[PDB]
Amino acid sequence: MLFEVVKMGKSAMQSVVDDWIESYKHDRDIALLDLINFFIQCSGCKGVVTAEMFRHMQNSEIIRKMTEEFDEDSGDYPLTMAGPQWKKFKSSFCEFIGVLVRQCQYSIIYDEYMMDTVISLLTGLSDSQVRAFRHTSTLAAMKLMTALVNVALNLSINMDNTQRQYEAERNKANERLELLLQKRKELQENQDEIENMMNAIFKGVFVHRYRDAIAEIRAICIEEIGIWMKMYSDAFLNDSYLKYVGWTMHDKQGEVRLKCLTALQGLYYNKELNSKLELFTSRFKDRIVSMTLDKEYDVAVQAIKLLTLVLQSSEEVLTAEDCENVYHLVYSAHRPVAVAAGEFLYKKLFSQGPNANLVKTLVFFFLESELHEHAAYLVDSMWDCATELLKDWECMNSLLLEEPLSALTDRQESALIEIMLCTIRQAAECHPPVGRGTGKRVLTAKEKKTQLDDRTKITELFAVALPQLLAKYSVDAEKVTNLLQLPQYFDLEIYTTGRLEKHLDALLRQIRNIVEKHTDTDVLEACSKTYHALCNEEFTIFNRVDISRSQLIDELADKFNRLLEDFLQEGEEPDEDDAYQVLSTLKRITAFHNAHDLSKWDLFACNYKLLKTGIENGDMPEQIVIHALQCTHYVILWQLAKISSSTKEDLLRLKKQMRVFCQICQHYLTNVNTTVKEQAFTILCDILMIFSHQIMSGGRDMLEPLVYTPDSSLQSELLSFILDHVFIEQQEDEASKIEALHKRRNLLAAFCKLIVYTVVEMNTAADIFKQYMKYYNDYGDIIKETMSKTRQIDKIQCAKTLILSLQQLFNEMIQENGYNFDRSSSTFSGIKELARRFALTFLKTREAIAMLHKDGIEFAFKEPNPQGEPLNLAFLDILSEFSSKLLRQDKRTVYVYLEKFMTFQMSLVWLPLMSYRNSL
Amino acid sequence: RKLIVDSVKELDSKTIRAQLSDYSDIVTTLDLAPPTKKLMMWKETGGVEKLFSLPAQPLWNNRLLKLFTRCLT
Amino acid sequence: IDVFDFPDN
Repeated sequence: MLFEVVKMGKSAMQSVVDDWIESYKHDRDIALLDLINFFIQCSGCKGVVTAEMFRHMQNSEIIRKMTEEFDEDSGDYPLTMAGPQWKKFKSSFCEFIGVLVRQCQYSIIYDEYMMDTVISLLTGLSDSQVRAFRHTSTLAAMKLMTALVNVALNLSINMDNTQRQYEAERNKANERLELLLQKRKELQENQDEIENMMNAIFKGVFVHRYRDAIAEIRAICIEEIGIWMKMYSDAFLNDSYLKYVGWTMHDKQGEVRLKCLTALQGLYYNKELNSKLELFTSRFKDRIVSMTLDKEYDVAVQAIKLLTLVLQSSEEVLTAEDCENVYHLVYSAHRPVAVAAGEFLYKKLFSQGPNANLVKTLVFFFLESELHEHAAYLVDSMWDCATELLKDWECMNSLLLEEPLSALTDRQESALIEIMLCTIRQAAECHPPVGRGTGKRVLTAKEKKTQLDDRTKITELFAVALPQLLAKYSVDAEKVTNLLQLPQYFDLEIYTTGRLEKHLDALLRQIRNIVEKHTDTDVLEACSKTYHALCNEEFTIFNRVDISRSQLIDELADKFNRLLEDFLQEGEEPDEDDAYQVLSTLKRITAFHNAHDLSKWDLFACNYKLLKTGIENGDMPEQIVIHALQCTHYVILWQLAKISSSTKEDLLRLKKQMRVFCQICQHYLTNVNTTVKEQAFTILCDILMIFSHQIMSGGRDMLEPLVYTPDSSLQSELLSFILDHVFIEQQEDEASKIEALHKRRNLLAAFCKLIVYTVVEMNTAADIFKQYMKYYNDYGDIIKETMSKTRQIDKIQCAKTLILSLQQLFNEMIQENGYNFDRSSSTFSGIKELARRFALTFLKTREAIAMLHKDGIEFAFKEPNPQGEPLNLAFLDILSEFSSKLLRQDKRTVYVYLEKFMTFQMSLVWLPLMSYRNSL
Repeated sequence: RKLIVDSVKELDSKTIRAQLSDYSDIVTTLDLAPPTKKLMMWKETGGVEKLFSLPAQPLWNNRLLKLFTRCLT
Repeated sequence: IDVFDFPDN
């Protein structure tokens, strides 16, 4: 009756032990027998122990019997089972044993008959090959041992208090201290009986299952040895105990390496005169430092967190390379490691203003550890540590403007701005950067106030100071780009509120100053997105900026036009620097057309005239054509944005533009320039999407006249680009190739945008499906995404392209082998494995698999042997992999369609055909 | 009998001396977060979900993006 | 740091 009480019992634990000890006091044996059966039944053992057993049967014999009458139904025991109604068990079971000892702590755990019995039974189960017995009994044995330590701790105290009772009675009758020294002796004996039991469980259980084979039983025993060393630190914080943690730090299971660090953490947060720890650190410091890159990350966090507790305790033990290694972790991808890395950095290196010293330190640190070209992740690593320092924007602002008191280098300047922007962004939008934040965590009501407070503090402070900074560093393009991001996070309501309109004028006059001076494509993209942020309909200054906006583009178009009439003349041959001129103002326009309605300038003429030259004479700078196609593309999308009240005529005029531009990019996609095809192909795959069947998919039935569908020519010219420039054979380390792949992936994404979406015929997707097991890492994720969406469009015609991919990897073989090739070579075996992975795409998956065989069979004989008894027979040990998923009724269905070509003589060099039929 | 019986209970003296001498299979290298500014953008606009639902040529103004996102289911 | 060193057994 006791077992179910601990499982389904919401009754208090001390009540169960006391009602149990009442049964013990009444008759010891009937109480012990159910305490044993409690343990036997805590392991899930559905057997029972009798009275004749406990009278005569030995402990090894009783464990043997309970394994016979175990009567299990599965391999699960309680401690393995899942659900909260079982972790209430792990807790109730542990609290039962600790409470049991502590209540017996006085006068019963000394009868030398009960504790003796339990340990002997627990020490026995703790050696059974039966995992449920060893696991249960070992958890018990350890919880019982902690109890004994607690009991042993009270014997220590109570014995010190008597020694104080004694000497006071010596300094102040003798029969009162002779009554005391016998008390002291009785306590001495009681400690010896307790020490024995601890030894009987340590040497009996711990020294064996600490290195058990089951990982869950090693994590049990390290957690408890960490508790002993913590709670009776005087008696148990030796090396003869710490060793069993220093070794287990090397265990190959993660759950264990954690339960060592967290146990060791208990020993340093106390930080109460650690002196034995000084030796244990000496030997294992190198391992703990290594663990900050443990393969399991929970361990890595606790390894870092532990090293901070080692820093506070001594600071003398960590060399230089050790600390420097932990610093680099602030750039890690796992945020928990990063934030705890930066806790170790702040604690180690941070202790014109008070923070002026600190901000220089951060800057220098960011510059010294060249792992990151930018501070976005550096800032998030320490957003939790030093939040009042990262938001002291006055301190950074003065350090960039206020000249020295008693300097600063161009590199530290171009670093302090980077750190300043990142803090500003993470302040304004209250979430960490990509690859660090867990999800779209909703903002706390306290956080929304902390978010709107500094958002204004940023807008108020920098609206004045931003134009000054943009005036002192106007020349370094790398700097201004960072400094033309600050408006994105402004609260534009505060420019009108409070005499500040003067400062926006100083800003706009400073912005158009740098766009007159720079040509860098990244500066103008930020100038453009600035103007697009300040031209907002909600706010009180749309007008004051739209002036400068249209006022600036006037100065642009007036130039650009004049530059064309001289650059596109028949007589004069323009030159290198005359081309620099047209490119500069072209870039200046292109980047503005992307974020600003500039159809009010109708730039289609000058670009259409420019493009016509480049394809005609074939001698135009790549950067002009690239920026031409762009600027063009941006005029067609802007006109299309304004279309019924809007003049219902000029519709076909926009189609002529779209139609002739599509023909322009067709001749430019064929160019020898690699970059020029990239932008031509990109604009095509985006154009063909917009002017497509879907332009009226939802509403807008009126925008139906605009009708484009790609040529059979423009389709094969687009796919041939995917083959030559995305599926290549397999500059600056790994930071560049990932940039390259992420470009090549964006391209294969834009073409597979067309396939799913019926912009091109689906049979094109066969030259891409055949690569699914070749470029699984590189482009695999896109293939199995385009392939599974095509199956959900046309279930059957997919099977007709899946095989076309297999058909095209078959003549891809013979093209550079010959028809006599080995039909088992790892080359063939892969196509055979590609078939197995293809048939697993299959509910309506019946009419498709039929026509797939038919297109496979009708191809396997599609050419007869010009000399012999055939050709393409091998394609059937490939196709055999599809017959598994075929229906039991189609064994018939397709075999006669097979017998449409297999004669009676063939079913009499031919292995491929005999395996195909053998699948039916 | 589905009862889990372990044929080997303990780990032997030798295979613990090996664990202490070669922790190389439980440590690793640093998984750097995007190192470059652009590598952060292409991590946000990577994967199939954001790739299939965004243009190739980036569109900065929202009204231009809508034309591309109007034509998607 | 001899207690830490594993025994031969």
